[PDB]
Amino acid sequence: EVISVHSLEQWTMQIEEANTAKKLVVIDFTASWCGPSRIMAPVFADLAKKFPNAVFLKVDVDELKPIAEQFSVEAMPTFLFMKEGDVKDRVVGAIKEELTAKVGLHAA
Amino acid sequence: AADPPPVHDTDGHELRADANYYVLSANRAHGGGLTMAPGHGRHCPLFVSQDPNGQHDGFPVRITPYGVAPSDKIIRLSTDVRISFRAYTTCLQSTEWHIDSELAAGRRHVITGPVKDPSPSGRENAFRIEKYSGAEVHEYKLMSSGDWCQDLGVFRDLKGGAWFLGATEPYHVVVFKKAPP
Repeated sequence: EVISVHSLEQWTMQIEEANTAKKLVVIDFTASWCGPSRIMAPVFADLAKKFPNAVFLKVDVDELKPIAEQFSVEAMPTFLFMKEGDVKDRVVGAIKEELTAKVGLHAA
Repeated sequence: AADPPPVHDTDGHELRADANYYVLSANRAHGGGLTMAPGHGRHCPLFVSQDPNGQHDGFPVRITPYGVAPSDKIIRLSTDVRISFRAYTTCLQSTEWHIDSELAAGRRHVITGPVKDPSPSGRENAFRIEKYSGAEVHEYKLMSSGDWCQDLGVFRDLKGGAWFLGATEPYHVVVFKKAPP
């Protein structure tokens, strides 16, 4: 359920797609060298199932920095909540409970 | 080769957990070492700030590895560590650094004293010394690495005011000058 984005072109496709389906998009901006970021992977992977009607994308900031500098993302991990092109809210850090919570409020 | 290499001071020697160092600017035309200072109407705790005078070394810090103390007591790159000032504080409390869990003035600052808004991990005080692309020998950047990874930079209001160390870009390039015991 967690789709990793590997190119700027792939990113645009995923966003446009989810938009046509009027779905909620949750995005995890990661770093493989960042301890706090790895820890949140399972928590993100699990919530990926907890809500199938939302789209979960994984973006490595070392690979697609332009996407991070576009949404003002300077810390990792950072979870972004989007819908129809506009950001609705974001969670900064490995704050599990604040994640597992803000997801229900925007998804359901 | 597998383990992270040691961090080095301005004299080329390895950093030790039993010694003190000034955290100087690599480019002295951008200010001096780091110190403590109150800010934004606050009296306490003191904020970690940067002395604007390139001739000043600021206050010395003591660096301790976060996990188990290595037998060599050597400070290494990409390794969690704790940082605290070895200097007097008018707020008479802890001089150890921790990232401000709050967003004062719309900015995350590095502060000292007691942790007033703790986190489930107790890692607000975790930092790392790192290298970067195109970095000169003996030059480094500092990062918050507790519940996130973020570069530390310096907030400067050129209109006249204290300069504070916090989470922002671009990161502050520093060198470590061994301080007299």
